[PDB]
Amino acid sequence: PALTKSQTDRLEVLLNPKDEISLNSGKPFRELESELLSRRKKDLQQIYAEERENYLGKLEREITRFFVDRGFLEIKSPILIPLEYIERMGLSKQIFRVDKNFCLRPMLAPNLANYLRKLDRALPDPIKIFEIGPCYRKESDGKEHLEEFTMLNFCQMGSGCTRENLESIITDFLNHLGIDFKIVGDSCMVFGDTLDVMHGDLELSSAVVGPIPLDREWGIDKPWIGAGFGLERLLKVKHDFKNIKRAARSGSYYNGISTNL
Amino acid sequence: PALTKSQTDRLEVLLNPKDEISLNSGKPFRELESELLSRRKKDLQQIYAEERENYLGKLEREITRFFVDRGFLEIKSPILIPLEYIERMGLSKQIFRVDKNFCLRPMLAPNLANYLRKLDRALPDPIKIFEIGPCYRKESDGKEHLEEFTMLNFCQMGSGCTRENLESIITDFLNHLGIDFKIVGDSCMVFGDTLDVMHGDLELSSAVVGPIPLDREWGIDKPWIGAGFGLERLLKVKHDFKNIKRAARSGSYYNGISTNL
Ligand SMILES: Nc1ncnc2c1ncn2[C@@H]1O[C@H](COP(=O)(O)OP(=O)(O)OP(=O)(O)O)[C@@H](O)[C@H]1O
Ligand SMILES: Nc1ncnc2c1ncn2[C@@H]1O[C@H](COP(=O)(O)OP(=O)(O)OP(=O)(O)O)[C@@H](O)[C@H]1O
Ligand SMILES: C#Cc1cccc(COC(=O)NCCCC[C@H](N)C(=O)O)c1
Ligand SMILES: C#Cc1cccc(COC(=O)NCCCC[C@H](N)C(=O)O)c1
Ligand SMILES: [K+]
Ligand SMILES: [K+]
Ligand SMILES: [K+]
Ligand SMILES: [K+]
Ligand SMILES: [Mg+2]
Ligand SMILES: [Mg+2]
Ligand SMILES: [Mg+2]
Ligand SMILES: [Mg+2]
Ligand SMILES: [Mg+2]
Ligand SMILES: [Mg+2]
Repeated sequence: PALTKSQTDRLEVLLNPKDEISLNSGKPFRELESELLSRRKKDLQQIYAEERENYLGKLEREITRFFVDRGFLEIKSPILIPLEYIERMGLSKQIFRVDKNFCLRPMLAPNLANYLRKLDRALPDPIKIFEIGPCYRKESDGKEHLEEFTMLNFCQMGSGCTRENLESIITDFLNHLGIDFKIVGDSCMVFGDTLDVMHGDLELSSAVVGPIPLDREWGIDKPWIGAGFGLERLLKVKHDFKNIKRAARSGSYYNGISTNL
Repeated sequence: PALTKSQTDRLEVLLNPKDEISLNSGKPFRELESELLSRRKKDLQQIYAEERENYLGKLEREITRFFVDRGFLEIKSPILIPLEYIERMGLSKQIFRVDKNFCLRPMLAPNLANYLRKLDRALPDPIKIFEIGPCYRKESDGKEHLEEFTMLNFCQMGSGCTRENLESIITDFLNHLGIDFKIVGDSCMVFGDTLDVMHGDLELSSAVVGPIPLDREWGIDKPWIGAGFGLERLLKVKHDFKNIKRAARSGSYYNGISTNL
């Protein structure tokens, strides 16, 4: 007997990377579904009994410890921001607008630029800060983009803002998480030349060595470096998820396990 | 010499609860401002050198540990939700709308209700879950309301869902944070009868003992208890802030210290 598309989709929802189950092995849908429901119930029961931590929250906490311990100040800035923060940043069709003059932030950079400028009046060189939190863009497009995702951005301004120090921070960070990567040359319209941090064909991060001409519009007038990483992409690599939706804030998956059981 | 309103406001921005400084003591504005700028720079320098943790993030982590250790599953659910989640919940003019069919969640309850229903199919009784994260309402109105604030909601469904267990969890929680409180009877249009958790005239939490008639609309069909707390109000009490804006996500204050230095 052959599986319908609806049946295959249901089994794919219930399958996890650790399974070694063939959906097209001739076993009827009913037995594959019952087997996978039992395994996923067991998996959630184990999480509930023994760990109880959300993957996104736990990764945020692990990242926070890494950067606080290396001298970076932890920032929590608004998610709902002025629409004016563009074209002050220079996408475009991807912005979720809110009322008339606001939007959901698509990136952390504008608030962090404001903090770098302000903190440089008070703190010793170099200024090192980071933020982790939700960002929003109109794009889902399958297995690597979410509309609601979680960004880490760290940055430094003053001394030590060289390409080699930027690459060394990225290397120490991804070594800490156990993720292999390479660095490639890329570009974008906001920052210009970028380094891209790649895991295979998956972009984990865009990183920048300043100064860039945009600095003047933000009152930034010292060398700087910084990088942005999406946490759901990190989780996708760490847990070998086929689709990034497994990693997202959602009511449909808990730690990559279907909640429809 | 007398201070203008603009001068008093500037000094109030720079004053912190720990100061014992009189703004109307006859000293000129210039010397009060210079003294307070020096103290606040020192304060930020100390944070940068020795702790580097954001107050909201650190409190989120402390709360997360408290509830995970007591058997509650940590949830991270979407912040951008369907507008349909009302009037399915039953405010009203306070919702930030996004595009046509979405809004910024004003509360955590609908996503947590969905998780309780789903998890009860997989997990043993009782089901215990919680979430911490941003919520949004159109109201600032001074010293106790923010438009972007951070909610803790914990809840339990099944056995043990009594008023006395709810009060005991609240008591253990606020004792852990070192915050005195009392419980009063209140009501609201969404849940009906509520307990209010009060610190003086400041509402820290609204809590509910189910079942309530709204349960049927969410597929909830067991006893339940739950409570919501605003983290910025907890921080306001803990740090004796005069205005809740000191506690909020912001680019204008870092851990209650003005960033305009
Ligand atoms: N829609 C999205 N969903 C999930 N993660 C994202 C999304 N957009 C960006 N990220 C993450 O944020 C990082 C920095 O993002 P940037 O601001 O450079 O976006 P990006 O270059 O458009 O990413 P991509 O080229 O894959 O669309 C990316 O490398 C990725 O890890
Ligand atoms: N605008 C806000 N700013 C900051 N915290 C809030 C806000 N609204 C609610 N909270 C917090 O969330 C808790 C639960 O909120 P609920 O959903 O009961 O709101 P609420 O009863 O309108 O609060 P209040 O009566 O003070 O307006 C409150 O007890 C408070 O701690
Ligand atoms: C404008 C501006 C600005 C000026 C100076 C300093 C900062 C600090 O902020 C940063 O760290 N920027 C780097 C983020 C890189 C990823 C980014 N989302 C991208 O689209 O490629 C910002
Ligand atoms: C509908 C529904 C629903 C049904 C069953 C269970 C839950 C679980 O969610 C909860 O814990 N609710 C309690 C929150 C109390 C504070 C609240 N913001 C207020 O406006 O007073 C929700
Ligand atoms: K598999
Ligand atoms: K999401
Ligand atoms: K004071
Ligand atoms: K805010
Ligand atoms: Mg993109
Ligand atoms: Mg790209
Ligand atoms: Mg990029
Ligand atoms: Mg209210
Ligand atoms: Mg109230
Ligand atoms: Mg209330």
